[PDB]
Amino acid sequence: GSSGSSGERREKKNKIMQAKEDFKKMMEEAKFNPRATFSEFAAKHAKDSRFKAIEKMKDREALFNEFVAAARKKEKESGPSSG
Repeated sequence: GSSGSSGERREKKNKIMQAKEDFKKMMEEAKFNPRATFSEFAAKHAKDSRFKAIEKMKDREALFNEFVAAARKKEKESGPSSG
């Protein structure tokens, strides 16, 4: 089945952006395999201070789910944002 979040509550600070960046970027560099599970990935890159920034389980599962969702295949039925 599908999962994820819809409409989060950001604060009046540049904390989220910063983190999200280090996270999304940190993973992009790792170029890990989609076969692995979120749990493993988390622990694998848990020591990474930046990674620690993302505690909100939902946030991790979400950011990860999307990352792997695209990593495996790009030409798939997906279109959350137009841009």
